[PDB]
Amino acid sequence: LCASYEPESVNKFKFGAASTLKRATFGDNKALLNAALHKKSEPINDNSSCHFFSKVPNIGTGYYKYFIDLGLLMRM
Amino acid sequence: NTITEVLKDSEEDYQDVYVCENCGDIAAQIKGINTCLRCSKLNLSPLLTKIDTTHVSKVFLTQMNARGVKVKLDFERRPPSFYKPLDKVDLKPSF
Amino acid sequence: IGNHISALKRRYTRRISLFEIAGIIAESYNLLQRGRLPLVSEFSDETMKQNMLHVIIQEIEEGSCPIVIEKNGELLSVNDFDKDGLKFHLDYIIKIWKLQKRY
Amino acid sequence: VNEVGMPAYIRNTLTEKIFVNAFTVDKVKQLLASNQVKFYFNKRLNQLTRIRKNKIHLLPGDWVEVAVQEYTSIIFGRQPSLHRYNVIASSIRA
Amino acid sequence: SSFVTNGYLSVTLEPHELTLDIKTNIRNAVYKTYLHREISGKMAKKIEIREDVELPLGEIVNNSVVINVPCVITYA
Amino acid sequence: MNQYNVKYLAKILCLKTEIARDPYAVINRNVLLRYTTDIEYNDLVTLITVRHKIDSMKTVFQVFNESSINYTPVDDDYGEPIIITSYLQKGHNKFPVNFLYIDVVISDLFPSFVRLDTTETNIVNSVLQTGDGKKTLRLPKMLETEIVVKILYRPNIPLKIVRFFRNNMVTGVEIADRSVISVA
DNA sequence: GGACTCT
DNA sequence: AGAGTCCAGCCAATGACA
RNA sequence: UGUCAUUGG
Ligand SMILES: [Zn+2]
Repeated sequence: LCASYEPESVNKFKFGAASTLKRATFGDNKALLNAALHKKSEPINDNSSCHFFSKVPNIGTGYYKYFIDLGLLMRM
Repeated sequence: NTITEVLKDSEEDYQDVYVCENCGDIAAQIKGINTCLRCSKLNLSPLLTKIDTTHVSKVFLTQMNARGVKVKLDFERRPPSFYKPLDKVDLKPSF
Repeated sequence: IGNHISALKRRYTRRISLFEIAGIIAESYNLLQRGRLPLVSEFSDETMKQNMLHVIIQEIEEGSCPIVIEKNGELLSVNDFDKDGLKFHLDYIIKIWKLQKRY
Repeated sequence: VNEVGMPAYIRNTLTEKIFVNAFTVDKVKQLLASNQVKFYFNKRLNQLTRIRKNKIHLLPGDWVEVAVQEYTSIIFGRQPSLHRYNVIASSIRA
Repeated sequence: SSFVTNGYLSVTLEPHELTLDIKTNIRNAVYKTYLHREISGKMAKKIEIREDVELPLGEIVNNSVVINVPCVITYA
Repeated sequence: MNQYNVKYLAKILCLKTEIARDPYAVINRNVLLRYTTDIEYNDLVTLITVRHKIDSMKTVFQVFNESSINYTPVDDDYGEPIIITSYLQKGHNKFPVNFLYIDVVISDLFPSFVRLDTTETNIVNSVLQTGDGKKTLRLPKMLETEIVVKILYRPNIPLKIVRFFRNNMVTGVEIADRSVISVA
């Protein structure tokens, strides 16, 4: 609540950088309209935005990106 | 991964859906060719990216388009990354 | 001194927890379940006569696990982490898998 | 505390997935020969088929769905889910 | 117009294609998704898979692998 | 400015004197055990004499109202007039009237803070680096029009990070950092 | 019924 | 100082009715 | 396909 320069309540998003899908999932009916007015371009890094686009959240095992090293398969 | 597989649509209900990177809506297959009608009427030929989202996500985006809000998705053309070997690290204390 | 802090944080990157080893095991198990080639030594038909979790753990301790995890801007194999941490978490995972009758 | 008892109507209705690969192709062929397979998903044609003899070719990536067996992890819970110990995942017992 | 460059082509492999027949599947994927197709003005005619440089790490998605293959690309 | 809200300002000016003799000191109410004030109150200018106990160094502050400012430097002066303004203004010597309604330095809610030197600032900036490329974490924010930033002010040392020593019921003291952002 | 905002 | 606007736990189960 | 009534944890 005191992560910005002023105490912020649990009802609104005033200073914290919250995405439009986070504000719409929290409950704000004019969130996408205000994002369309101000032409907002937001990255998808939160749970409410990851569940919309069927992305794995950045929580727990989804905190890391996983690759496969095809070197040992191509070597033999 | 558990909550991802729960909240997303079933693996049996999969179909190749393409989205337009310029205007944001679902591409169409006219007679085998993935086209965007809005951009072929506007004399463009933009990128079409395959997406794997839920059907309710597409219904929500199309209804927000019907309200007038254009929703345009951008995709990660990530630079190709290479695994390099790392040195040995021992985290045991020294007594 | 900023180089010293960067070295300390690069040494801190080698810590492994249950989330990282569970994600590595889940990625390799999902890839092996859909038909990827098991990258174990002594490849035979007998290796397709045992269960797949034994193959995953053998790939982990043999150093031939194909999964690379991106953590703190670095790319780590499962053998780039602390060996005692990998052993500490795999002992617990093998214990609870033996309670579940799947290992 | 690591287990949960499942009634017979649930495990007679609920199904579990067995993927087709190099490890489980003999078990899937044995379960298809004994009519224990309920569903079959063909991933390359991307379609599900309910088995009520037809022709099914088992490629890696396809799966079958049979009755759910013991020591399978079910995710069970009570409502309201006030904290994370409400929704756990333990092993099915008959 | 028509020229020859050194680029990357990003394709998707299924996990059953990560066998000992892997580069045949990579060649078939590159030839089906990128050969004889117009992608934003440029149109590659015949593509040769460059196989003297390190293969990059394969990024894992929900059920597939996304690899960026280095290639000699003849555009037209 | 009245005869009551000048003693609280005198307690503030002990901390300003401590910062003026050492910019990297830890400021809390315990600093008040090392100083001694003497107040000469008048409705035009109030003279506050802060004396260091062991070093016998004197500093005379001249406290004015915002309207009537008649500032000429006395000997052993601070070098800048202390102005009691009506509202919160930008300036290290301009204290608003709301800051002096109560005794603020002796309170339990008065923080414990330092200005970081270049070594500790470099350590904090390299800790905040996420390791991936040039990306960086941010510290939580704090406005420049705050009594901590007014106390910690030095004329040619820009104050960017303030380290706070929080009270902690289970660990004693906790370390936090705020970043000072600009106003007007 | 009750809290935030514009008037 | 006073009206507008939005907000009021989760998951159920039957029956009647439009 | 939604309302109303009654009930459960
Ligand atoms: Zn278009």
